[PDB]
Amino acid sequence: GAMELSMQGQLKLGCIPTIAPFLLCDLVQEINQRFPQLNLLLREDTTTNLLTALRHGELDVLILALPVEIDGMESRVVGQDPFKMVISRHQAGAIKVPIKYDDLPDESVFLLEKGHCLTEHAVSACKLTDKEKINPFSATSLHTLVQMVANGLGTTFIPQMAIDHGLLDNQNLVVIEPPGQQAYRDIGLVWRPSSSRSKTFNQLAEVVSELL
Amino acid sequence: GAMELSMQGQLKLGCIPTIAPFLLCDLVQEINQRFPQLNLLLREDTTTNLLTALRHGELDVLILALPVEIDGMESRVVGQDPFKMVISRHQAGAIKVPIKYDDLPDESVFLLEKGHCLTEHAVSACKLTDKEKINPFSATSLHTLVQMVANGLGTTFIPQMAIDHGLLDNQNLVVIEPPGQQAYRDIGLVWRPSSSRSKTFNQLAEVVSELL
Repeated sequence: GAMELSMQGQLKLGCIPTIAPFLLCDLVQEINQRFPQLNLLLREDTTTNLLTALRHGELDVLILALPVEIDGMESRVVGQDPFKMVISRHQAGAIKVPIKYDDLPDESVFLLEKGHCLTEHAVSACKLTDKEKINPFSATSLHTLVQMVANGLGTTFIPQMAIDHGLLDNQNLVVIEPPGQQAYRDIGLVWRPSSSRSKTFNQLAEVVSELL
Repeated sequence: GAMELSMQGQLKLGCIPTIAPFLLCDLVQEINQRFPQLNLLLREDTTTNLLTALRHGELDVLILALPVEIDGMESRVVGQDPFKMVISRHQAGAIKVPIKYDDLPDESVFLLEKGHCLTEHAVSACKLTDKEKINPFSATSLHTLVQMVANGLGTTFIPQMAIDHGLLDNQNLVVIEPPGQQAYRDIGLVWRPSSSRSKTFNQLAEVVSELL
């Protein structure tokens, strides 16, 4: 017979669509090795829906792009994800580098529809202020946005973690620096102040920081 | 001075989340070469929302997984997309091959939540009838579903076009045949009977058929 005898157990983690396909692959491989008893149940949803789930205790922690509206939550920025622009190789000549927005054709910049935070982050970080350059047809996923660019229709902003995870492979695209600073978005973990699992979230924040 | 002088112009195409990231990359590369004056504006959305947009004339044509409810629309099946199962390399020993569902642990099969048609197609084509094998935590995107499998939590069904497009790369997964037939989903194009662009859609159907 036999005697009866923070990074263990189950965690419910939410993440936005322009982060989840990319960073979470790396996170799972790391925690498999470093925290083998941590089971990560995963939710992908919009920033607004993730925040509602977090408030309602349906998720333990979020990985978000910041800044977004998170009043009352606790957050920790863990790294920076640069922005690039992309154009098709076949349109590379019709668009001059360095990019100057005023020299682009009207309606040549495609963007995700409002409610994708990639759009608010990229437009502000990359200082696109001339709305006449934005195509009126809004994209509804990062993959189909990039495919329209690959079809030669214009240009857009993409996060570095997508490039590093092969999103552009076999689509004959060229990667270009956007105007302004070296522009980027913050990545952060977000959780409830009343949670009893802050020790877990801070350990997870350290792991995520090393992936950026 | 100078005298004034079907696959040309603009097309609005909708596609479901478990097809769009994969097949549409191939489609754009092909049409760039073969139909260089065809501009493809792209929409990614749920089957139900795509059908509403199609009915309302907000999209010209859909690429769907079939069968789904498309009363009153015109459709053309263009190919078959096999299903596979996946498990993590680290759980490969705890799950025996050939897979028999009755030998899997209870709650070991993760599935996308209802409203993702991948679930209805895979469960029926791969003949999973024991609901006790399904984990109660529903996935909300194919990427995060696969990441939970990569974390060692269980198994799931994935479409071949995702495997062929690198979805499993660097996640240390093993690909296994599901039970039943060589199980698969149909892929098809769907449009309005009253459309004036049937010649375009049938040419597009031929191109898509060659990609499957």
